[PDB]
Amino acid sequence: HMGKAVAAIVGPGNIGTDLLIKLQRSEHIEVRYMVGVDPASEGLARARKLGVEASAEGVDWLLEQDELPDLVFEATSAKAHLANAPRYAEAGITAIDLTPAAVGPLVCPPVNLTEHLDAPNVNMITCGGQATIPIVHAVSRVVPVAYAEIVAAIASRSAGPGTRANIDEFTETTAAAIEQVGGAARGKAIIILNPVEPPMIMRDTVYCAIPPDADTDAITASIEEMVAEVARYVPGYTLRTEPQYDQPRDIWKGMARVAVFLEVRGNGDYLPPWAGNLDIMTAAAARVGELLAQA
Amino acid sequence: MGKAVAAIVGPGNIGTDLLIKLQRSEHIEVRYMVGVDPASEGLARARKLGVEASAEGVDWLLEQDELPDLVFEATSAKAHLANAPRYAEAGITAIDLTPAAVGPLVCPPVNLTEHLDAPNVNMITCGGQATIPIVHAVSRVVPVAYAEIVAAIASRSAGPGTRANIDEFTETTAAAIEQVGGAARGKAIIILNPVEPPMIMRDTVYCAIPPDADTDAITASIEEMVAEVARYVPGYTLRTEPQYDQPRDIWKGMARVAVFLEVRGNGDYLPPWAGNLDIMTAAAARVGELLAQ
Amino acid sequence: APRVRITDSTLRDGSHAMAHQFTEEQVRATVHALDAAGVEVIEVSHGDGLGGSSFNYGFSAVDEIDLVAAAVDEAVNAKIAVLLLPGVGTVRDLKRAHDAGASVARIATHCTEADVSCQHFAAARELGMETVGFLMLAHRIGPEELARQARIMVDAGAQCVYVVDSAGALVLSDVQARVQALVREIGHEAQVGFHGHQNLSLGVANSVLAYQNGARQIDGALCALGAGAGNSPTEILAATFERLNIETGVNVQAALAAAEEVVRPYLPRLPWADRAAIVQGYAGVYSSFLLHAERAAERYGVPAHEILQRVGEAGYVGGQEDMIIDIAVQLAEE
Amino acid sequence: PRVRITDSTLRDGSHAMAHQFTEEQVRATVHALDAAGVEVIEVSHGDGLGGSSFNYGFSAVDEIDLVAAAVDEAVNAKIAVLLLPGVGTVRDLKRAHDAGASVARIATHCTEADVSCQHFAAARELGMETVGFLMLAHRIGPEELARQARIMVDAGAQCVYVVDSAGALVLSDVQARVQALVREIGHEAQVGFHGHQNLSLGVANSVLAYQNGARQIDGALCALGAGAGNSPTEILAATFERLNIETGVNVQAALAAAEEVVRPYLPRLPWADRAAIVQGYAGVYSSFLLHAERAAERYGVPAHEILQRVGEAGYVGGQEDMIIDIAVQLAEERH
Ligand SMILES: *SCCNC(=O)CCNC(=O)[C@H](O)C(C)(C)COP(=O)(O)OP(=O)(O)OC[C@H]1O[C@@H](n2cnc3c(N)ncnc32)[C@H](O)[C@@H]1OP(=O)(O)O
Ligand SMILES: *SCCNC(=O)CCNC(=O)[C@H](O)C(C)(C)COP(=O)(O)OP(=O)(O)OC[C@H]1O[C@@H](n2cnc3c(N)ncnc32)[C@H](O)[C@@H]1OP(=O)(O)O
Ligand SMILES: [Mg+2]
Ligand SMILES: [Mg+2]
Ligand code: NA
Ligand code: NA
Ligand code: NA
Ligand code: NA
Repeated sequence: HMGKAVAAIVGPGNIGTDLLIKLQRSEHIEVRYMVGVDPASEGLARARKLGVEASAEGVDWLLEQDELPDLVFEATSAKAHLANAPRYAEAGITAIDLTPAAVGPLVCPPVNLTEHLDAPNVNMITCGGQATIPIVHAVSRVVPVAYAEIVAAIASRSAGPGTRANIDEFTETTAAAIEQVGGAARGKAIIILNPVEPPMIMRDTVYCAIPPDADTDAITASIEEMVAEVARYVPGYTLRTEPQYDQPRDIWKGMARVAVFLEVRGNGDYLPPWAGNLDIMTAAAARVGELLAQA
Repeated sequence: MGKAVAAIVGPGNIGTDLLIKLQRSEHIEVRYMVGVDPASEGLARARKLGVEASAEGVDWLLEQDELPDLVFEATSAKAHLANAPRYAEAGITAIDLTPAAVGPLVCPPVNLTEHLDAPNVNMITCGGQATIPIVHAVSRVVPVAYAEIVAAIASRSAGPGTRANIDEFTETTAAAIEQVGGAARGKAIIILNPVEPPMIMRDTVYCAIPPDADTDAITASIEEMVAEVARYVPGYTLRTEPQYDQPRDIWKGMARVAVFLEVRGNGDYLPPWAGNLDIMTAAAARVGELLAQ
Repeated sequence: APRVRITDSTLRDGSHAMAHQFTEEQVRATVHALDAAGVEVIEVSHGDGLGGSSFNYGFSAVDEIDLVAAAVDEAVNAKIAVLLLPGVGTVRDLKRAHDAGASVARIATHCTEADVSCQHFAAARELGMETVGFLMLAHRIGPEELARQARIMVDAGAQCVYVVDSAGALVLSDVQARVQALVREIGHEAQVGFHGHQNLSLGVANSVLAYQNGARQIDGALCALGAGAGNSPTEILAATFERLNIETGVNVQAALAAAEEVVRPYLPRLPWADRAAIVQGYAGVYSSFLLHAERAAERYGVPAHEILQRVGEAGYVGGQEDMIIDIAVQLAEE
Repeated sequence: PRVRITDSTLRDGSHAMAHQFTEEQVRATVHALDAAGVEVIEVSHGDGLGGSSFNYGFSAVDEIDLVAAAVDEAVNAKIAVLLLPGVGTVRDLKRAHDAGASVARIATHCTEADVSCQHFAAARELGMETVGFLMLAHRIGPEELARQARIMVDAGAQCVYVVDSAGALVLSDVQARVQALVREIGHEAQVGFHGHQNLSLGVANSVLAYQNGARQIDGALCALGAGAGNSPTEILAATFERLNIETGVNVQAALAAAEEVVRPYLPRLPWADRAAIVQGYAGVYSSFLLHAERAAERYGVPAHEILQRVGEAGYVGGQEDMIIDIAVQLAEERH
């Protein structure tokens, strides 16, 4: 498929508007509709400035349009997507869900999207999951990983009320996805909010337990390949140093490990570069969109 | 036969306490109390006790028809330096309770017998009177390479002379620990403690002793000496038995004995917490008694 | 004089100094001694709270909740507290500690981030637990800003909010100002606390000054056992408050004996303000970074105090132990 | 206003070392302190000149030889000596002056300033800077303390310290005493503070002393000193710097001196154990600690019980002999 899929974005907030910018750059997605509920929306205004048909009349209005989109990206809330998801399915519009609703399979583009290319609805996991699951998979595709742990450190100003009200859910959903998508036997996820000014560039550290006799050259090569893959949709996704390998310690219950240190700089589309969490989400969603359009 | 006739020169704390002690003496009659200040209180007390008193000084004393056999001086070093030759010229035996130290330093149960014919004897220091008996009690049994005393007195018992001459206490007492106590080397420390009610005087004596010393014999000698001093200072006591310690590495081969005294005054003129002044007057009275005989 | 309640954190903040290697016997012996001395609240968790066992912070040798259960079993009069850091520990972890018998929930956020704790305070109150909020690294913001965050915690259900000197960086009047601002904002409906570290040898004084400005809860640990150069020593707090004729309910001789006879014999080393710990206090570095920096120092062949100086320059917050490794790698390349 | 730190690693620290300092340790410590910018470095037996004794412990090396080595090593620092009337004498002071000491710190019990007249007069004649120490300053109130400080200034003291010999003063206690001295002598002399760590309050007490007008403060590297130790020099340097108060001491250099020069020779870390805390609580002269530990072993009774009884009795500096009497009593009470 060489064509452009017609898309709608539902939820014209921080994520929706950043996604709009990204999709206007995409080779294979044409944004036709930006859909919200508040007439005074900043995202609706930005869409109209950028030639996109915009409405504060919600999903009701979208589903009334003569030419329905091929794809809808939703960046509203869990409850909103739970309400809208069956409407998209009944109208035959493929949905990419950037909320916690998770009606469809959890996907991470360079990891498990291929097995879900025909799904009517896919879910984008969590922002920290998009940053770290690729690394967990890069290790687990080479050696068994009994335990994988991620530490996400984000600028406080990049944590919106949803993030703040639902911190436990980040740790729980991300750990579960480290196991079901990343391929680790057991997962843990930690999130830290740091208010330093100017706002910090997002950091993510990934620790994987690995056999003591693991081929660390092979693990590094795989990590490097994955980092390059992710970098093709998030150019500011970088390794801060070579993967660090350490033999077993009692403080680690006899596990040996690899530690991978990432810095995730946003592209500065709608959001500032310090909003790497939102930026990787929208970059990953756009990539999932492009792969669904191309399949 | 009778009592020796005595004068006391210096009607202050020590002179007046000595007056009271001597008035209950069976060997000495105090006939004269001599000062320089008419408004003095030792002169007034001597008067209340029927002793002839004068503020006209040693000049007046040496003009009297019956000169004393003995004179006890408790004035100052300067004053006894001035007066000592005058007593010697007049043939009056002198017991010096000042730092003048014209005459040999005596401690009654240690070396007085050597000096019974002396025209002038000196009482060392108050701390020396409390501690030199113990140093001698050890050194008469074993060689003592080093002896150190620690005198702790009630602040209220430290008069202006004591306070202005604190270095001299350490110096003179250390020298007498050697020359009278028999230690090869001496050291003396003095501490003033303001606790209320005022503390009873404490003295600790440390002696270096051979590591194979007969400590039973040392203890017996110390106890014997304490009992001898208690005959003239009833409040002089051992707080505990002598304590022996083995050579620390830093003691370079010598062991130690530590002796803990408490010295309670008799409450004559002075309160019992003035054990420093009281041992001085008790020791001087004893020396005077023996000289009188 | 109004009484002060001491919470002992030998078995929580002290977990950092033990690298989370407490045995059940050590926990029981320490709880027994503290309880008998009259200590009213005894905190028992991984150093980084419930759910802290991790590659990032180190794993507890014994299952975390088993140690809490053992503490509850040993305790006669003391309440057992647990620490929870949102982003690390969850409400599910809190429920597991409540099931084990913990009765005090201490919920800690960075000083600027109180609104991430509102779920935890709600859950703790629903479970019938006494609640305490912890505003970590409290030197990083001013009293006014700190008081606004305390108000968020109290509105969420906190019964006390602590000024937490996680870096041992506060000096006397700095503590006064933060405590007074909190008293002014929340004092009519909640208590104010202080938790000090010994990195500049100011924990005990800061605690006294905190009490004198209206704090009614103060933390210590026996033998100072805790992160960095240690915590204000429980036994010194007890002795000092007694000298000040301020009631704590803690028997001073029993607290001294507990420190000397129970805790001291198991210390891996004495809590001590070495160069590395003082750098933490000077530069405002989270105290629990210390043994992680020492480990990286050895692994990368660079000085721990230089790692910590760099961490100080960068402004990292609690839980950011991973940054130590990045810094150590940089330093080794330099 | 600047503060001048005097370091007493090599004097108060002598107590923790049981007076076993070597010339090499003295030289290395002086070298490090001087290079860090420390302006006055105190070197004597812990009990001051003439302190070497059975009562306090004998020096391994003559303190006058240690003073001479410190003077030889020093480039910018003054070498101070401590002298307690009743222990050390003017003759001892003249030996220290001969060896090159240029600061004389004369210490009396807080109620007994008038025994130090000869010593201040002699030090001034010798051209030495003078500092008066009023020991165990928690034992009397601020105004009584100020009267004694006046006696020292009239005798020739250029600074008088509030000395928390027992590590017993708590915060406002220090404020009150420093204020009273500043009011009484501040137009004429400086005021100082010397704190111990028995209640972990030395550093805070030093900050409050400065804030209430003290211009001289003591510390020791690694807290090396009597009891639980002295306010640590390296922490004073760091804390005053945080407070934007000039000390002239380079913080990194002070930290390195403590960690790399002093720490390696420590017999054990300065530490507020039960016995040291009891000293602060009960108001016991800090140098009693190792002597009480020794008596505890010798008599089979706890050091902290010896020290509690000492505090109750009110013994003053220099009364180490009383530790033995108390230990004998405790041993007998067990029978
Ligand atoms: S990268 C970390 C992201 N955080 C999380 O995953 C945690 C959970 N957060 C959420 O669920 C967020 O609401 C998500 C979906 C992640 C969106 O985050 P934003 O930061 O973009 O949130 P905003 O509030 O800025 O934007 C939401 C917009 O959606 C509009 N909206 C709500 N409900 C609807 C319905 N039913 N239909 C259309 N639009 C809807 C909001 O009004 C808002 O848009 P505005 O136009 O800006 O008001
Ligand atoms: S136990 C510790 C004793 N201390 C010392 O040994 C230290 C040095 N002290 C002295 O030299 C004392 O002056 C002595 C000899 C120790 C006397 O001590 P006091 O405490 O008794 O001193 P007072 O001041 O109370 O008494 C001294 C009396 O002597 C009178 N006096 C001075 N000069 C003379 C002469 N030349 N002649 C006759 N009397 C003299 C003083 O006036 C004073 O008597 P008052 O009548 O009370 O004034
Ligand atoms: Mg802490
Ligand atoms: Mg001292
Ligand atoms: Na819904
Ligand atoms: Na996030
Ligand atoms: Na005397
Ligand atoms: Na201050």
